[PDB]
Amino acid sequence: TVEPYKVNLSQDLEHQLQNIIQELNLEILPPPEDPSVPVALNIGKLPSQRQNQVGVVPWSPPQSNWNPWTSSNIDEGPLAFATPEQISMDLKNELMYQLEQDHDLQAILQERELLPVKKFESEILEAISQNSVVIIRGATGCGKTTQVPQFILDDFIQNDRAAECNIVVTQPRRISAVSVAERVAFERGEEPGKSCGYSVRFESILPRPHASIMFCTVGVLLRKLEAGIRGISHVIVDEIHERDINTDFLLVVLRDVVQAYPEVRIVLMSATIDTSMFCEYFFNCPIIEVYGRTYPVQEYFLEDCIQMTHFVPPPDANCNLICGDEYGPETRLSMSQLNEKETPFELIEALLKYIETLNVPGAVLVFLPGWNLIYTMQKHLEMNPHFGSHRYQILPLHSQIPREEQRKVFDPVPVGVTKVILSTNIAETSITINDVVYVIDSCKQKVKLFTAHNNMTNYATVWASKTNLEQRKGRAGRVRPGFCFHLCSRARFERLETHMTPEMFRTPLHEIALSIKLLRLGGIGQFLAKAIEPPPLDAVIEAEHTLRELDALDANDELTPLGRILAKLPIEPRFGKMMIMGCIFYVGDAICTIAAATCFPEPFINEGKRLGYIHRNFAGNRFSDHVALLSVFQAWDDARMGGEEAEIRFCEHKRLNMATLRMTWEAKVQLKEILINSGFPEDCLLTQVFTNTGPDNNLDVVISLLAFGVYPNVCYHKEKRKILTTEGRNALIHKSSVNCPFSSQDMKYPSPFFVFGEKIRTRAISAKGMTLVTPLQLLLFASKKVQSDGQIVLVDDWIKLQISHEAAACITGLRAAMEALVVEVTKQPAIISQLDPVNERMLNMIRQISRPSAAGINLMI
Ligand SMILES: Nc1ncnc2c1ncn2[C@@H]1O[C@H](COP(=O)(O)OP(=O)(O)O)[C@@H](O)[C@H]1O
Ligand SMILES: CCn1nc(C(=O)Nc2cccc(NS(C)(=O)=O)c2)cc1C
Ligand SMILES: [Mg+2]
Repeated sequence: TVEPYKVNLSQDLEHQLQNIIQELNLEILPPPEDPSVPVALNIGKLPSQRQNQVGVVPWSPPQSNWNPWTSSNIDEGPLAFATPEQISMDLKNELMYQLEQDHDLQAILQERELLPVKKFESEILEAISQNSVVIIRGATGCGKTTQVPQFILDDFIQNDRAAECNIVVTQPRRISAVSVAERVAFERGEEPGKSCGYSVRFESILPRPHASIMFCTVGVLLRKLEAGIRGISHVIVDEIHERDINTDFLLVVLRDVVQAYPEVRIVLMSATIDTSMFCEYFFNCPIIEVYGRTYPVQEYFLEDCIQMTHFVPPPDANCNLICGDEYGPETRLSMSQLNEKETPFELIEALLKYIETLNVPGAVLVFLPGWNLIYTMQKHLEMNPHFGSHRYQILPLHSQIPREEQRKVFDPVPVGVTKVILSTNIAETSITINDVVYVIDSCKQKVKLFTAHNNMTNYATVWASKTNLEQRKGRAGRVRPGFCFHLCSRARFERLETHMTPEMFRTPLHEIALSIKLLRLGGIGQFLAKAIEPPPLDAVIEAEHTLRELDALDANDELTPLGRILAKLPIEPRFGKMMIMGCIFYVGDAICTIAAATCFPEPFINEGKRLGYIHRNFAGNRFSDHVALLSVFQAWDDARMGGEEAEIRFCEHKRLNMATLRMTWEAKVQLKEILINSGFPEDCLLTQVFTNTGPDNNLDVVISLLAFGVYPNVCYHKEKRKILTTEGRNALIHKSSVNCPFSSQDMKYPSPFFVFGEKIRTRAISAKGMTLVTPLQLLLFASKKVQSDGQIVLVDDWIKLQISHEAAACITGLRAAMEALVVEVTKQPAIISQLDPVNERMLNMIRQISRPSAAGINLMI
């Protein structure tokens, strides 16, 4: 229930808009006969592709003249025209001397031989040599991840077959691929570069071309499969029990490879779960069990956690209201006062003080869901002097901090000092800490539930499974009889699911859909039906629909020249098309910069409620987080000119996370590299200088293209922090955003329209990373449906605009004209440098309506 926002654009512009759509051969659809029935201004996009069938990804064993990682030959170098025998012998002789000379490596080998998996080495190597596929089931902390790959390599080194061994290991997470590669490197007295290289998204330290272990993510591997798995002996799919969507999709591919090429060796590695599902899938492959030192863990629940602490809190069916009558009268009362949706931060402090009163030295492992709640818990404790450097050592563990800090969890602490690890679900199965005796469990999980109908990326904190709680408890009993503190009532444990819902059921498939087509694996639905647990129908339909809109797929659901580029780009297909459109407007670098910076957390550091002057000053008068992001990036790139220390002193002074800006940059260069290879010229991807205050037409175009990329994320500002969503529901501007004002203040915007990055609903709807746009930019790129009565126009059944019917039908025309050019450009990206004279004015007219002045707006007020 809002007024129609008027648009005071010049008559000069209206002529120019009408002039070009006439030249483009696009008639304006006339006003309706009566205003009660509106007519849509939406123009349908302006070929018969051959039907695909069943096809398996090809395989070939390791060679002596082939580098499997670079996927090319070895003409130059010492291992160029070497014999398989010369190599295998040299690689052994190299290892023989290293094991005798280095005494600090002998000390490391002596630790490797104590790990439970060691005694099974004989069985594992035998199982793999005989059977194509094998499952290596076993408890977390036995060393199946770190050792099994080495055993397989050493078995080929020591037996003089080292030239016939190249191992691929597929970790589900990003940090796990690096962490393990850096660990397995140290365990051979080397650095990653030599024998144990890695390759994650926008970061890779490739191994040597023979007798090597590549620790990559599944997504990285799938993108490099265009050719096929050429020059690889073993494929170790690690942490299958996590049920990562890409892991599940990979197992569908590998099953086809085992069937057609039974010489290859797959090695699935699972935790203590029901592996019968995977076993059956891979033709009842052997399940090599792995066990060792275990300890009985005395697990407690919220009833017991208030019983032995005498705790009292501050001022579906709620399970805290239920309580055993056997438990104390006050215990039952204290618990019922506590909310279930918020994790009890005060109770955790009381449990750390109970651990003290036992007088049994050991480290504490606190399982929280998000960094937001880990950063919360860390503050709470360090505010209390009792938890000081002399007495306590608190260490945060999540996949978004320096690897230096992630390694400090393993470092033994001074005697008397307690080590409390505020970790995520990373320390559940993927990695094991050795010092842990006591374990506190929130019994919560941070899952990315994406609904398509309203584009809601809800990071909901939902309850964990019985399998989660069972394996979180397991971490306690590795050193001694530990204690596990579950922060959920004995009633709530009953109303938990046996297992978690696999990602395959509750994730979008449009990224996997492209991969299927790119790898020529046939039909999207046809393939995904063969998955160990196929995805829901509606998710496949959604994915297929989502891709046909982008023109990534045709009517026959075959890969278009456009879609092929999107499949080769490791980003959201929509942000992939945005980048291509950037290359046409010669702002490709600026757009690549933005696209990249969505793969890492905002480089801005939090220092209170809202950002200070220094952080806001990057935003300028554009009222855009994305322009602030380019502004810091431009200012940071100039701070690198004066060497490495000048870079750090800038980052320090400006309160920026240097680690991010470098990873964001390295990503941008790789995004550029793929567009170049796809055909796009160098001249449209040059680091063009701009200003975030003065009139800049190139920056106007970047905000326009940005509106395209984030759609359907767009909102209307009413007052203060309150904004209206697409569905017509109220929402809050994120406290992080520059457009967020000070507590109870009036921010005066020259336009109420804002496209944004993430739509989050933790409690209420919060719009993060926002960018101001004009009514013209809204109609052009940030809207699909546009109806008109003659005076008013309706944009996706919300936001009414009192604007000329013609101008609206012209702007909606430019979109369809632009859409058509994207198709023509993707057939041959070279044509960007010499576009049609008619099409060069079409882009100039988009550049025109992109300007603030085009909607009668002046930012310098
Ligand atoms: N970075 C590391 N620092 C110290 N110990 C480590 C590290 N990585 C692994 N370990 C040790 O290796 C053993 C288990 O290794 P891992 O391969 O992660 O086990 P699994 O995959 O079977 O759970 C444990 O003793 C653990 O402490
Ligand atoms: C070209 C340099 N480069 N290489 C990689 C990479 O990770 N390659 C890789 C990964 C896993 C397996 C294989 N081999 S395969 C497909 O199974 O044949 C190859 C990343 C970068 C930048
Ligand atoms: Mg593991």
